[PDB]
Amino acid sequence: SILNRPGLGSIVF
Amino acid sequence: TFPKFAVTYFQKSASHTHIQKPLRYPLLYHENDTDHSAALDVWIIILRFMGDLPEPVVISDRPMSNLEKVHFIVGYAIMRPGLRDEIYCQICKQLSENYKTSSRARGWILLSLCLGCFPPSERFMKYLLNFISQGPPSYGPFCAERLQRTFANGVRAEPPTWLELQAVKSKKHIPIQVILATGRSLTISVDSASTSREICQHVAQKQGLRDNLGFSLQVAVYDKFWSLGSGCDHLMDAVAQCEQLARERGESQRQAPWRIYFRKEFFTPWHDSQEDPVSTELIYHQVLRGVWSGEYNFEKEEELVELLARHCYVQLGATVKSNAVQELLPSCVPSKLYRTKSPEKWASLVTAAHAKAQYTQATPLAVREQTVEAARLLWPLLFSRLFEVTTLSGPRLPKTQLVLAINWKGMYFLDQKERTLLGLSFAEVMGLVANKKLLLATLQEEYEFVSPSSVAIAEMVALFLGGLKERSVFAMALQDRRATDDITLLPFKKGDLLILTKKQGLLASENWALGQNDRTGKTGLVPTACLYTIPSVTKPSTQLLSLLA
Repeated sequence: SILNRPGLGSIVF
Repeated sequence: TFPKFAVTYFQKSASHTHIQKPLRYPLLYHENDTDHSAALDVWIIILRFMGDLPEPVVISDRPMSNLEKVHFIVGYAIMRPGLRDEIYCQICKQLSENYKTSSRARGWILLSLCLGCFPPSERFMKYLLNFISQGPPSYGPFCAERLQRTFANGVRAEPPTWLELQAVKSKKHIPIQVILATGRSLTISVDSASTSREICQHVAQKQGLRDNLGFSLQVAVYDKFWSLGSGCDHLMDAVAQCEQLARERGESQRQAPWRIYFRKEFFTPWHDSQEDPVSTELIYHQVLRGVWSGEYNFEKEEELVELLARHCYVQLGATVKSNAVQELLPSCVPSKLYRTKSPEKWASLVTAAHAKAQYTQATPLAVREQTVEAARLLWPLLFSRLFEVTTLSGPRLPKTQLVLAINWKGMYFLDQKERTLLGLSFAEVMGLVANKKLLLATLQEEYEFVSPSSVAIAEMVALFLGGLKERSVFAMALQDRRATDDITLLPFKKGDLLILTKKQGLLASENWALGQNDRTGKTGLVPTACLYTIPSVTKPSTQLLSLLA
C-alpha cells in the first residue's frame, strides 16, 4: 500500500 | 558571575559551591509543584552520576545505568522547561570548586550532553556562557559551541543517544553514512543539533543538487521507517527513537542497525524534469529501484513496457540485441512479474515498444526526464508527504482518524485502509491555518482538524500555494470595466477568466498588466488591482471557474 513501502518497511507517525 | 547569580537567585541559602549531600530544597524558585520535587530528584541523579553520592545496592533508592541516569536528567530538562535553568545551576554548583579529579570530568561531560540537548532560559544565558568561558581548555570551547548550536537549532526533543555519549568522550564530530538512491553513500559530518535541512544542504553541495525542493531524509530500522523531511527535525533524535526501539526489541543500544537514505519524497506542482540533470539522475535511479522492488506498482502493462524500453535506450540506444535486452529485463522487472511469462515474450515486447517510439533514434537525459515525468504523473500518492490527522468538524469527510497526503496534484485524505475519501486541488484551497488544531477552508466546505504536524502541514500547502501563485498567468476579474472609446482598456465582466499574457503573477510590483479576456477574446490593459490570480499551472476548467465565482 502507500503506508508500506517495499524495501523501506512500514511508516510511523 | 555565576556567583552573583547564585547570590541573587538561590532560594534556600544553598551553597554556591560543591556539596556531597542531598538537597532539601531546590536551588531556584519554582512556583509550580512537581517542578519543585523534580528539581530535587534530578539533583540526586546528578550526584549519583558524578560519584558524589553512593549508588544503591540490589523514592530513589532505585539503581540505574549511567546511560539511564543521563536520560533521566536530560529527559526532565526537555519535558519540563523550567527545570532547564535549575539543572544548569545544579551542575554548576557541583562543578564549582569540585576537588575530586574524576567528579569534575563527569560534571563537564554532563554539560557536554545537557548543552547538547536544550538551552538555558533567557535570564540565565550570559552567566552560563561565562562559567563555560572559564572551563578547562579541553571542554571549554566545546561546550560553548554546543550551546551556540543548540541555541540556534532548537531544543532536542529526545535525550542523548549512545552515539552522542561516544562523541562526548571523543569530543569529536560524528560521521554518518547517508545512502543516495544511486547506491553510493555519502558520509557527512554531524553534531547533536544537526538538522535534516542542514544535512540535505550538505548532500546538495556534495552532489551538486541545485533543485533540492522535495528531497527528504528517510530513516529505516528493523522493518520500520519514517521521514525527517528537509525540515528542522534533529536526526540524533531519530537515532534515539531507533535505539529506544532496539532496546525494546532486546538488541543493544549500540547495536544500532539503522540507516539514513536521501530520497525524493515530494514532487512540486511546478516540477520541471528538464531543469536539473542531477535531480533527474538520482530520481531516475530511485524510480527504477522502486519498480524492481514493487514500491511503485503499475496498473497497466503498456506503461511497464514503455519504462523498460526507455531504460534500454538509456543503457543501450538504437542497437537491439536480445542478448543485451534479455539480460537487462530480469534485473529491471521485479521477480513476481518477470516470472509471470517467458523472457522471449518479455524481450520481444520491450524491443517492440522500443522500435515503435524511438524512431528518432534523443539524449539519454531526455529519456530519463521522460521517465521521471511519467513517474510523477503515474504515482501522485506514493510521492506524497504523509501526515496523521484527526477530523473534528466537517462534512463529506466522516472519518475521525485519517492520513493526509499532500503532493503536487493536491491534498488527499486517506482511509486507514488506504481508500481516498476526499480530494482537493490547491486552486480549491481557501485557507489553511494552525492554532494544535488546524482550520482548512475550501471553496465550499470548511473543516477543523487536530494533528500533531498541523503547523508543518499548513506550511507545506502555503509553500505550494505561493509557488503556484507566483507562476500563475491565470486570473479572475473581480469588478467590471465597461468598454470605452479608449481601445487600450480591456473590457471584462465580474468573474471573467483573464489570461495574463506572459505576466507571471509574481510581477505585482507593477499596478498594470496586459492580457486577453477568455470570454471576449479582446486583448487589452488591466489594472493589477482587479485581478485575482488562480494558483493553477494549466488553464482552469469551467468546473473550477463556476466554484471560484
